[PDB]
Amino acid sequence: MIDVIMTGELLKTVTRAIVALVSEARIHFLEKGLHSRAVDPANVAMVIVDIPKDSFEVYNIDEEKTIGVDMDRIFDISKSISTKDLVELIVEDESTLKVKFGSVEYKVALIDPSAIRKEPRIPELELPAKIVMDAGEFKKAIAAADKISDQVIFRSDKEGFRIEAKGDVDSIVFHMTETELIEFNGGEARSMFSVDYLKEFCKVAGSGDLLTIHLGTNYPVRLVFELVGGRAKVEYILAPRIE
Amino acid sequence: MIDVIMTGELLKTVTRAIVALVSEARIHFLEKGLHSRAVDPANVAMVIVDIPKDSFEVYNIDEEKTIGVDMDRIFDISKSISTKDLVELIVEDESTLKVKFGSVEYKVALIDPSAIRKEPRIPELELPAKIVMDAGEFKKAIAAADKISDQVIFRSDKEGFRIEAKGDVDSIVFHMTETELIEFNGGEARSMFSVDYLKEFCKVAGSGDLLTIHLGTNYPVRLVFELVGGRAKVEYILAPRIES
Amino acid sequence: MIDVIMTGELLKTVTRAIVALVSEARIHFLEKGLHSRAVDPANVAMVIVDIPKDSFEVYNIDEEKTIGVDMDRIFDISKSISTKDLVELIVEDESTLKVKFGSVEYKVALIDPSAIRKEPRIPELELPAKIVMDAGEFKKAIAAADKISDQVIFRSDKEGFRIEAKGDVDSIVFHMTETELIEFNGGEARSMFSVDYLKEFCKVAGSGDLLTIHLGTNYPVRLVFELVGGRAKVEYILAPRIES
Amino acid sequence: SPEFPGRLMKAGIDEAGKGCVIGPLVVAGVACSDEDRLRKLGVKDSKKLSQGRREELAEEIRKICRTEVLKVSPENLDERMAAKTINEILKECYAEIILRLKPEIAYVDSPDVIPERLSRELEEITGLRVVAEHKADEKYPLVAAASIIAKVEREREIERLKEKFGDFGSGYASDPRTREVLKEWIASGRIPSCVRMRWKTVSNLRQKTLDDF
Amino acid sequence: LMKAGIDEAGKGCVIGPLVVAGVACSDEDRLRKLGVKDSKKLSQGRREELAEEIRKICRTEVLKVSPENLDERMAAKTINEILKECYAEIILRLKPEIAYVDSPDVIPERLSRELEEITGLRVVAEHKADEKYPLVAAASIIAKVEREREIERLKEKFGDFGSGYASDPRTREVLKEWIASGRIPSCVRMRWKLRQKTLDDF
Amino acid sequence: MKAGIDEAGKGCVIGPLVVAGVACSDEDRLRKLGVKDSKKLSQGRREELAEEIRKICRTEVLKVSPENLDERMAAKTINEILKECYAEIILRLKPEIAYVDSPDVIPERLSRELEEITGLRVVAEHKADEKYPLVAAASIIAKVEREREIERLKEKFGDFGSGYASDPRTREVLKEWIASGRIPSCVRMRWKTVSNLRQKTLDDF
Repeated sequence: MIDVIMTGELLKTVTRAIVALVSEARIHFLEKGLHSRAVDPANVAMVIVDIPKDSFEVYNIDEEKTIGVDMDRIFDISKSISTKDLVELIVEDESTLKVKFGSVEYKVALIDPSAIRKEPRIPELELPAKIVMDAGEFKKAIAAADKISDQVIFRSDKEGFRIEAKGDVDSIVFHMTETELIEFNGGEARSMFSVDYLKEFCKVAGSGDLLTIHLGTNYPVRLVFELVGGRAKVEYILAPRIE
Repeated sequence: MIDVIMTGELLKTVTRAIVALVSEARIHFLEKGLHSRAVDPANVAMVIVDIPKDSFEVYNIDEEKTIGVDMDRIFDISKSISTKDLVELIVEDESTLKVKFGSVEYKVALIDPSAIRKEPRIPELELPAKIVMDAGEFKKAIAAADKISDQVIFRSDKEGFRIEAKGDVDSIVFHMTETELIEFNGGEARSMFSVDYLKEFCKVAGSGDLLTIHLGTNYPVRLVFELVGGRAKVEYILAPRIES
Repeated sequence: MIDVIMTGELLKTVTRAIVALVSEARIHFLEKGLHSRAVDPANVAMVIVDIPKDSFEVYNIDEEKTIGVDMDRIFDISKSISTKDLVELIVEDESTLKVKFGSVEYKVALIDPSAIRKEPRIPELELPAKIVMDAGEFKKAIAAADKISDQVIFRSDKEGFRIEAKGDVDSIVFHMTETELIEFNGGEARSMFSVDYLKEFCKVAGSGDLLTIHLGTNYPVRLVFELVGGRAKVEYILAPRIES
Repeated sequence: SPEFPGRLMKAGIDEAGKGCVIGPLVVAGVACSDEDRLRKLGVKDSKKLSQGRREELAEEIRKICRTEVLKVSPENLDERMAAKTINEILKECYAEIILRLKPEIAYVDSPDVIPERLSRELEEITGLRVVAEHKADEKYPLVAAASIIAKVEREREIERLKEKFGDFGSGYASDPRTREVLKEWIASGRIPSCVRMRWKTVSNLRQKTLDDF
Repeated sequence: LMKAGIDEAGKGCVIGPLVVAGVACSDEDRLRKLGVKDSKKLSQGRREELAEEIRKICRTEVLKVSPENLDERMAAKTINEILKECYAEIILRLKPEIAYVDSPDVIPERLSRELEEITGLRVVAEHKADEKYPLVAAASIIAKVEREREIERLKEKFGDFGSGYASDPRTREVLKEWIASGRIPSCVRMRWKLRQKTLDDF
Repeated sequence: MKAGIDEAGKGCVIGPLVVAGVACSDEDRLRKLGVKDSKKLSQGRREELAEEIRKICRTEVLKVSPENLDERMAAKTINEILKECYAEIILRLKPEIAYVDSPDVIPERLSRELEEITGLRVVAEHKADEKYPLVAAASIIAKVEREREIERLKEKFGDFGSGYASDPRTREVLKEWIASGRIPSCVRMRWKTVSNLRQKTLDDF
């Protein structure tokens, strides 16, 4: 029914991204490619993973199928898979997932998809500011901010993009102008977010990876990571802090 | 009486291999070279270390001597010794061991060998299957298996060699055919072992190192590691655990 | 008022050196350059930091100013600064310190210098032995000694310099003669020190850095580190431990 | 079972064999219309009684109280212990018994687990008032009575087992007779169905030593 | 050399106490065998079982500082200073040969030195010590289980307010309504100064 | 009769190890004294309580001098010495069952070893002094005896505090005694092990 072959890097990316918010997830094998979305139990953050069929070395499906996966077990297993190694995912029967790489075959019981928490709805967000930067830089900014507060402000206007954190005795400001950013629409936006979710999000990205920020005023933020040289897309949506 | 010079890599290898099972050990300086064996207190695992004289830069002995060594203290000390660094082991008197490297001289009281637990006998094991593979691969297979169970099965027949682990909801199988193995006699064998001992064994090996497996049916397994580019031989013997 | 630009390596050096003993400190911006000295609450160890103006890429001051700094917060921040990265320290108003590097501007409230524990006096110590060696070698000697005891002896005479540690069953001796040392006066001295302070001191030095030892008999030791290729000077003074 | 007269009364719940390697887990519940009559039987100080006297006392309990017994086989315990601890299985058993009896309030003996939390979780599962306390068998006559019933039921089961399989001792890993017998059963490859296969004792005993070769 | 591990639970809480626990074992190898190292991933049920296993083979010492007492002590001291005081108290109860402590602070080496002075015993404080020393990991399990117990006693009086951490949405909800009511229970610590929204609000 | 056994001064730098046993014909009368919560009591009130214990119970005390502890510790651990002392006291009292406060982490083994040495039933438990009135009573007796030996020592050597490395008065006095090079015989070999006691400060120069 399902027989795909991907790189270790690709599989390790999808699993890590998801495991950040949920333990179990529905994985969709569409004509288009791999797709998986989840909302953490808090309903504060959402993750959207998209691996287009082109990215796969092999991508064979008979029909579009959905499977219930234990992400904690797949994640734990993917640590044994090398970055440059090739991994084969196979679904013959409707109860077990086969994961092949090297001389190792791993079999795991699938979860009844109806047993997993209802698949989330992709929110319709109208967001003025659009920021494109290096995910690595962003990661360093969040880490710096983390030493000051539990929360940061994402500020945007004609001057540029800012990440700011305030403590009782100190503060930190990350600032980049249109010149320094890869792409910037100079949109006006100001929202506040929890540093803890942001750190967790950044775990799936590094220097060289592209990050697209969709920002509004007291609205959720869209953090679109383009990883594995544009072969995988990991989007995180985070609800803001108000009042 | 005893004056040898070895590389740090060589000394750090022997000490780690031993310290895995015992705290004190008898070290034999033979004409052949260095030799040391131990059984853990459980009597479940055995380690046999052999460093042939040609591996040493210098290997001078007056007679074949045996010494009682505190392996925990030698291990702890060897962490200060560099891989490419040269270390000199000296035994002049019958109570202290001298360990020289760089501008540092370490002296340690020897243990009366008769005070250390009776030296194990190398067991006489008739084992059908003989498997030769990369220790690194084996190490990865055990690590993978470790995520599933507390025990694995070592299977062997004409098809090849298999390491398998079963959980309540998942399972893992490592499989290599005669084609893929370095050497393979296609012997039939099946034994079950504790994953924890195997992980501990693997700590002394990595990719590039050769591993020879001697396997039987419901019998101990012989894991012969050839390390430091064939300059050291570390053998681990592990008792099996009853299945079904 | 204060506008200096230094390398990350330079700033990470000064902060680490200080943070080892105290949480808050007075930083002096003199015509001479940067200066900062502290004693740990125990009154057992002292640190003296000196970064001459010519080490700074930019060093602009209107007057000689003293500031109260939270070293724990500056240290924590300097971890984000790269070795080769350039950091700008700015003091415009009399209440906040600005730390610039890359696309990051960090602002921190200054401490009222009179609120920080009274600046220590540099002790007047008459010390016979004078030893100059590689800080890296010293670091390795302390680490080796750390595997044996909580304390070491610094010995010096015409034969050379020695760092020795004794355990109940083992001992370690680091020894270098006048030939091997960079400089040596052959002074006679013997003092005992806590290995824990010494390890902490060594965290600011590595191979290639120069270390000058001023040693006496049952007197404090002066450990003068010349770091960042002679661009920074870090001095640690440690009170001795009475032998049993 | 209908709501009444069940909902009028208080009930005591306890177990026997939770920490065993051999044999079932027995959970029993007792609900009485006359608590004072129950206390007069001398349930509070029943531990000192002989096997013979305990059996007699259990019959007296059964005459004046409603009793509910649940037995979880070693096979079923092994199955359930994959996802749950013994104490969680015990909590599930407690709820089953409480729901059979439908009391006004239920007094339960808590294993080495936060009792307050167990009360919380049980009240949620049942929808009834639950009081879980450490060593409740020596505070509430109802719980002491439940203890007597559970012990007597388990003991009958153990005696039946010794009849088939021989004297394997108490069935606790602490009993040297149990360890010996288990060791030989494991070695023989013929392990009776009454052994809790998943139990750690069983794992440790599967390990052979170099002396066996 | 009889060693001990010290850790805490609830230092970052809004509701509930600060729990400091110490564990000292005669057989460390037996403790590692229990799987204390990677216990964070365990369920509430499995953590409770593991704590009972720890208690069977080790001596355990627990100290609890009520929110009221924390608020009182924090007038003159920082949380870390209070934590240092607690660490010393536990070390002195256990009197081990060497004590391994998990440090929150930037320079754990200075904490080691201050504690060694207070106790007169050898102390090793390290960043993330709970994932390096089985003894500290065990101490962490004990502290978490005791705090969860203390929270359970509080839920008996003041209903389900969740975990007691500002990160728990249930905690934020309950705290918000308690604040609004003007009737704040004593279990709420001082320094309780934004509203976290959900994706459903958009 | 049942008996309670405990110690005082196992963790001391200065002074002896005191092991005491208490056996009573009337346990209820012992409860009536308030032995359970005696830790909070003053030195004066503890002394009075000990006299009350002695009036209604048989008491047996054993003292191991610092000198003798140092001698014995060459071949034995403190806990082994303590176990030897426990057995000696149990054998003096000949009770039906003996309750002991276990210093080691797993008390069940201590019970087994003591029952073998004595041939009597022994129950060793962690913190037994706050569960069994008999053990609490034993604790009171041991503390009072130790405190009186400490008093004899203060008469010769001055006020050196409690004798525990945790007492700042003890550290001060020990520090000066160490510095003087004249360390009294009452000071255990372990003083050498407490590091701060020899670490000098920069002010001493």
